[PDB]
Amino acid sequence: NQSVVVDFLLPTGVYLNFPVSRNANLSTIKQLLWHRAQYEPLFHMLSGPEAYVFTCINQTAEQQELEDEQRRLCDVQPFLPVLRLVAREGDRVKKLINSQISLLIGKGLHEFDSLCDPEVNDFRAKMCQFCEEAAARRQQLGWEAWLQYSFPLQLEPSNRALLVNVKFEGSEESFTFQVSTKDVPLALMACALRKKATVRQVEQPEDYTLQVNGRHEYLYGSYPLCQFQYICSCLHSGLTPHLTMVHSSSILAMRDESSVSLWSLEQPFRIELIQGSKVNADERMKLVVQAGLFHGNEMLCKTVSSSEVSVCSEPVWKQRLEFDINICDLPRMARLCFALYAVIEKAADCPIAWANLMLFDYKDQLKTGERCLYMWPSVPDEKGELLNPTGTVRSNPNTDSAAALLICLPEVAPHPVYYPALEKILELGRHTEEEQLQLREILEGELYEHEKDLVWKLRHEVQEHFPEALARLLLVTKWNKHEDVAQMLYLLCSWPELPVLSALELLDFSFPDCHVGSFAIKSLRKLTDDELFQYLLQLVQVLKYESYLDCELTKFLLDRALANRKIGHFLFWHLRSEMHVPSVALRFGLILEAYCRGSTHHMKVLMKQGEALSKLKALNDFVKLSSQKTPKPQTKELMHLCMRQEAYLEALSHLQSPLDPSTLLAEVCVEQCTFMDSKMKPLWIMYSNESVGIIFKNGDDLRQDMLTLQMIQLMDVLWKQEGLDLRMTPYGCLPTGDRTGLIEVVLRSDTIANIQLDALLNWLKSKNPGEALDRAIEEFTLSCAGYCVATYVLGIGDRHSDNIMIRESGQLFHIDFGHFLGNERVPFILTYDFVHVIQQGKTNNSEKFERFRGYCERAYTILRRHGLLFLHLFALMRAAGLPELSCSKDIQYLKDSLALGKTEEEALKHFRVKFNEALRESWKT
Amino acid sequence: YQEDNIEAVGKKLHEYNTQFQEKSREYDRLYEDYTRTSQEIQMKRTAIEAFNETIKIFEEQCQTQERYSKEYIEKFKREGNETEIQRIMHNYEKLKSRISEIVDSRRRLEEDLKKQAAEYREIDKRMNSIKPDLIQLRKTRDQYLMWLTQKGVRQKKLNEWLG
Ligand SMILES: CCn1c(-c2cnc(C)nc2)nc2c(-c3ccc4c(c3)[C@](C)(Cc3ccccc3)C(=O)N4)ncnc21
Repeated sequence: NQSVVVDFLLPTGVYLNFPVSRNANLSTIKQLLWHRAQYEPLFHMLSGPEAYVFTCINQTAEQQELEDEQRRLCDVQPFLPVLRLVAREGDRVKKLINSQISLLIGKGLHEFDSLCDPEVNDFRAKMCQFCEEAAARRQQLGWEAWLQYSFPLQLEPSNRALLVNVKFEGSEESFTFQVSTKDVPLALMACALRKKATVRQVEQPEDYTLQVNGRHEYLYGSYPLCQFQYICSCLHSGLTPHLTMVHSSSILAMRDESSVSLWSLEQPFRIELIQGSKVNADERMKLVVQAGLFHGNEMLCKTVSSSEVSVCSEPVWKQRLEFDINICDLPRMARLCFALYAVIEKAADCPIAWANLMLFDYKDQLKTGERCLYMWPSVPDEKGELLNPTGTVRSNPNTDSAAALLICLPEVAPHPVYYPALEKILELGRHTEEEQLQLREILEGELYEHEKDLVWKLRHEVQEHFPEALARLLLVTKWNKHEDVAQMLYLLCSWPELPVLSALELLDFSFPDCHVGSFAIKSLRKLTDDELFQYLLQLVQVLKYESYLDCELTKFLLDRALANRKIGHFLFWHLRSEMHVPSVALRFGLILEAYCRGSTHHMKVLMKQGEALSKLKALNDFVKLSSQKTPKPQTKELMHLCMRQEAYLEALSHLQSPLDPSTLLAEVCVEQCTFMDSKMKPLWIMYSNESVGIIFKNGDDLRQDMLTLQMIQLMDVLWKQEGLDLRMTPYGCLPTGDRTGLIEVVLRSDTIANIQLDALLNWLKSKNPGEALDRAIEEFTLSCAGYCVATYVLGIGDRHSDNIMIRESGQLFHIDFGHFLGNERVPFILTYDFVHVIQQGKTNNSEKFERFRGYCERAYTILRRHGLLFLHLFALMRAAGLPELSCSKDIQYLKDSLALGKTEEEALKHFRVKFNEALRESWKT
Repeated sequence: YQEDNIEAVGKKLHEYNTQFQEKSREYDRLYEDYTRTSQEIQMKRTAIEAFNETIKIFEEQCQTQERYSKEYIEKFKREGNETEIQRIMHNYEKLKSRISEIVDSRRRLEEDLKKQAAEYREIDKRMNSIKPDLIQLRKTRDQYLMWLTQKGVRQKKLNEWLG
């Protein structure tokens, strides 16, 4: 039913219990309470309804003061229907934001406090301060600054006379007139002002800005008009731009809506293994603990093993494990790594679980005393290593039920010891022609031990002559010797700034040292927002390799999130969509909180989105549950009735799209909404504003598709930067939650299968009649080339007529990228029916076909030039744990497909042979 | 210092590959249950914190009722309204009984989390008893594949056996 019985706790101690509607807002519920409280004891002592605010326990187990009383009780979602009246006054701004953050990030802020962890406490205090400071600074700055923060320019990678429609804010009448394609936006504003003043007259043009009608996209700055994505799109399509002049005040209205060194300790490192707990293993077997020291992925010394004890839940060892390395030689990022193994008694060893521990803490102190390492279960992977040093140093948060090992680091000095400060490192770190020729060839790629010693000796030469080789030098450094570490860091601190590409390599798990990651970020600060956006997903996955919470990469991402609202939008969702993953829940929660405190405006946009997403989840579960029982027409109608409920319809309506926050999803077109016949029954949700569509998928992981689409987007950008527009359709795809996300609907499109019911060419003729057909065929050709090359390079097979689509413009595009990197080599593939359209319906049209071959070859050639960019980006994506991107063989697929081990002439000759063979293969199939 | 026909080893490659894929599927089923059970148990743990917080609110109400009542119990006693004393006190008895309902519901959840904690442990155990077989079958599959590669068996015949 609608009604639910609610407990009311009045501040006099009186208690009432009565049914209210689940739809009723808190203001209506408060009126009904008051009307009932008058017939109960001690009413006379209450102040008016407006002096009190309702308090509940919410889904995250936190008490929440319910300031917005236009919220419905069904939306509030209290843990139990229990509302307590409490005094309104207090620091109500902080209470509100604290409570919104818990609901938005999918994790109660109290869960951070409960940990009683100083690192967490110091992260929150420092980061929340810095974000709040930046947000408060932002508020002071001019409307220009704010417009740039909230609506950064959407520009093409990058003379004709075409016309533009201009309007003013709150005015029926419009003004149609022509301006230059290459005119700067000031000149358009100045013109519309004169058109207004001529037809009462008179103010300046710099009081205004230009808005794209029905969008939060704005045209400003010193760039020409054709460089804007709206104008470029309009101009190509032939449609006339529709703009609105918005006054500066109208933009302000939006804004105002001690004495013991580490190096003196020359005795072996050692640990006491005490006990394990809650081990669940085969009773017949015996248990062993393998331990090893690591720096990144290299061993600091040989691994050491415990003895065999019989399998039980609570096995006891009480052994001293001694390692072949002195305490003075432990590097800053030294990683103690454990694996609990069940083995058949000595007369396939089962990896049970693993756990890693940093030996120094976040304040640079060598750890002492007991630790309880709650372990993660070992997953049997292909490369069956004993230990898991690449794994997270965070403890398993399932402290209730997960296996644990108890260990004890012994106290080594009377007073605590720190890793030496930078000054003392640079203190220790100071101090022929044949070997110069031998260094050259060595830096053109696994280096072997004999080569390692040469690079080490000529490290000063590497800095002087080969600064791009810093990564190779860092791997040859012996991180198990504090003198060598000292000497490498000396060089590192005066090392010249490296380009973005090199910096990206240095963010990988091989380079754990905190000075390296700091040098890398320092080189990433050159990034423009548009370029950074291209790598955002990778920079986020690299957070899973960090040892500490307060790190340079986190500060960098928050800085950029606080300066650009679009970057902050997508940072939020990349983090939010993994809040269910226990190894990153804590780290991402902390970043998300700090992000939210610096962006209370966007927080309101994000809140509206999270609620739409929650309705869709429930709506999708109903549809799945109905599909099994009833046929589609009925299920479709029942979906619509569920949608038209006030609380559904309101939460699904008037939000900024998560796919692109400048797009406004206004009114839900309920009759056009449906679900697709795929296994997860994804929802097809249509909107109308001033038509747009989204697909809500739940049950599949959409991260593969997003990565694939991110890379096609990058390819398009790289091609467009050389003046080759291959007319791609790199549409939106965004993981939002646990196996949940949204996909942009590409309008006026259909599947090759549906059109084939030759037919492809007729379809195009019927959608581009007469003189528009040459455009359409040329759109087809350009996009066929781009997707032929894209899908070949990324190794995307299973390309069939159900998962290739055509726009009415002629543009061809692929969908459903569940598989890539050959998951055998995927050949370059031409389809006969696509060749037939490319040749304008002819048997043999060599002129056109040669142009298409050219487009393919120039496309491939451009990607090869940026091949290292793709390798680095994919290398960092190994952090994501996608099953198809897990190892260096997966990365090898890209090296081979782009043929990076060959010259440009050799590569292009091989591409030609493969091209030709695909044309031969085309007829045969 | 450092065996049978090719067709016999290749049959055994097929059989062991089929067994590896099937044991893999089992492991992936258990791992899905492991993940789901892990998420469920943490939801139950936060719901228990939510009960604790609700019960805590109700005990503040009791404290408030007791402190706040006194004056008006003593006022109506001198002023002869033992009837208004009686309403206050009956109202408070209703509060207390509602607390016992919420405590009982908290207890049912703790009992369910106790079962599901055991379930989690049995899944972990079943998983750890599969891992030896799963790993051993992966190695045997690869050893057979390498033996055939050495003997010069072409990729096409290897693909037929791998399914
Ligand atoms: C780019 C995003 N996108 C995807 C998509 C989905 N899932 C993943 C993982 N990626 C992409 N499919 C898309 C489709 C689409 C796909 C199949 C199909 C149709 C449209 C029609 C023409 C209509 C239809 C029938 C019944 C239910 C709904 C629609 C039809 O008969 N079959 N159109 C646009 N954009 C899409």
